[PDB]
Amino acid sequence: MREVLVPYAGVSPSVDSTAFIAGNARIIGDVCIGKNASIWYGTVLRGDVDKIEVGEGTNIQDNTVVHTGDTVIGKFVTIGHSCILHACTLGNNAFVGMGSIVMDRAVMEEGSMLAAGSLLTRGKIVKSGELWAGRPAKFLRMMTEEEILYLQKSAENYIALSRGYL
Amino acid sequence: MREVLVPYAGVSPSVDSTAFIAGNARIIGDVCIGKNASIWYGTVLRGDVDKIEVGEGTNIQDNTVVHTGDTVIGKFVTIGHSCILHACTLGNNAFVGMGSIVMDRAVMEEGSMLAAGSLLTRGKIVKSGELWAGRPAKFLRMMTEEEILYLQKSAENYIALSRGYL
Amino acid sequence: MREVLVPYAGVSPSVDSTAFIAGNARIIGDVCIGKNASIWYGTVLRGDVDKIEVGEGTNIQDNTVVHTGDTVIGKFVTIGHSCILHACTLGNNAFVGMGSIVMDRAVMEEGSMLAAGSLLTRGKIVKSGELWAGRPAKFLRMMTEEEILYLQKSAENYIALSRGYL
Ligand SMILES: [Mg+2]
Ligand SMILES: [Mg+2]
Ligand SMILES: [Mg+2]
Repeated sequence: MREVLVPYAGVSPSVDSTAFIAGNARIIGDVCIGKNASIWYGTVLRGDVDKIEVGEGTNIQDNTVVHTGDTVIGKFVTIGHSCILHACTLGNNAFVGMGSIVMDRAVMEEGSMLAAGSLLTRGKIVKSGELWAGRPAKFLRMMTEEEILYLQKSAENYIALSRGYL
Repeated sequence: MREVLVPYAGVSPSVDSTAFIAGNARIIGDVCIGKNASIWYGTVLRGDVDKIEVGEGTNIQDNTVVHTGDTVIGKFVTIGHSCILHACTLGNNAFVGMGSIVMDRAVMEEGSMLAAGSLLTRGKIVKSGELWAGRPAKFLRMMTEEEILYLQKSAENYIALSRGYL
Repeated sequence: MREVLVPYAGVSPSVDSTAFIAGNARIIGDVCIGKNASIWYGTVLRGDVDKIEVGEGTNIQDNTVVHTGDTVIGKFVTIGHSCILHACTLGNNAFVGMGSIVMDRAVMEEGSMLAAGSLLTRGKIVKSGELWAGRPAKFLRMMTEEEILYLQKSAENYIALSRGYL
């Protein structure tokens, strides 16, 4: 973790011992990583200018960049590969499809979803149970029962997956 | 390759000795890399949950993520920078434009192409000789003679390019 | 910098001593990096086939890939996270929004801007003072006074930010 955890302005990340951090991830400055979280290969959480909080049981998948107004990510959140997250707030069980961009001041409420490849623009609010999609992302429809159930299942799957590394 | 090749659940990648693997690439678990393939900087081939196969003479360019239903990539395939490939099948001489996302169960037939920045959604089939583009990607037109010739040329160029590293 | 700077065909990068280069960046071959530039985590500047020039005071943010017709990037340019730049020319004070793709032969004139998530296609010219957006990117509007001022401010902010690492 000597190469993985980087200080900025005297602040170093606080990482729960049960979190999985890929050896080539980079976590800089004011970043807190909760119990059973998993931060994947090539992910960059750059908390130099403002803070990043990552809740229990959250996965931030490969090559995602988080940087900024801080970034607050709740519990059991799934962030797909190669996302870009910028001073946003993601509620518990939020699901961000791979290849999505979430802009400054955007909010995903608890149990909401963004389709793969979405661009959620500044200040937009995805409400609980909603699926948004597109560029710029807009409300598409409510989620099905299967999709809602998958929010927690995805997070649990990733906790289990990450335990096969450590 | 000690840092580059990562075991998962007792399985480590099988890499042909003639393949180029960038020193900061990460290849995990059940992944097979063929003769003269080239896997570029910051690429992540994560074969933890299911297998990834990469055929002879294929290039997977920088910062691409492959992860999942397995991912089967044929021979002399070009995958551009910063793509995301998810349980898909790419036939020989398929060409995936940089910054594209290929979703679960999508298929590119032999000698087909996706434009840069495309989003090929679940289960869609790009037929041989076709060029698809957009988000969601849809049929645009057939490829020109020059474009069809370029499928093999791109792959050969990358084999030659990669030999200047090793 | 032993792992960061990579020779290709006998050519190694030329990096100003005042430039910040993240320890996991990869800079290959014919690449020149100017005074006070900053090249961020997971960025790949691959100057194997042709040259890459990066002017004074320019930031190229995390996980961006630059590769190709060469790539000429001027002074005090801001390139956002996870961009892909391909044989293009970016004038002084150009601003490329995060998650954008700039294709071969595209030009951004001095003091022009691309919105986040744009796809600037081959040979397109963004004129000074213009904001382009979309996929394919097209002229949206001229920039406001605040936006024009921000071009230089962004670059100065990044110089200052990078000095807290070195
Ligand atoms: Mg930023
Ligand atoms: Mg995946
Ligand atoms: Mg290229």
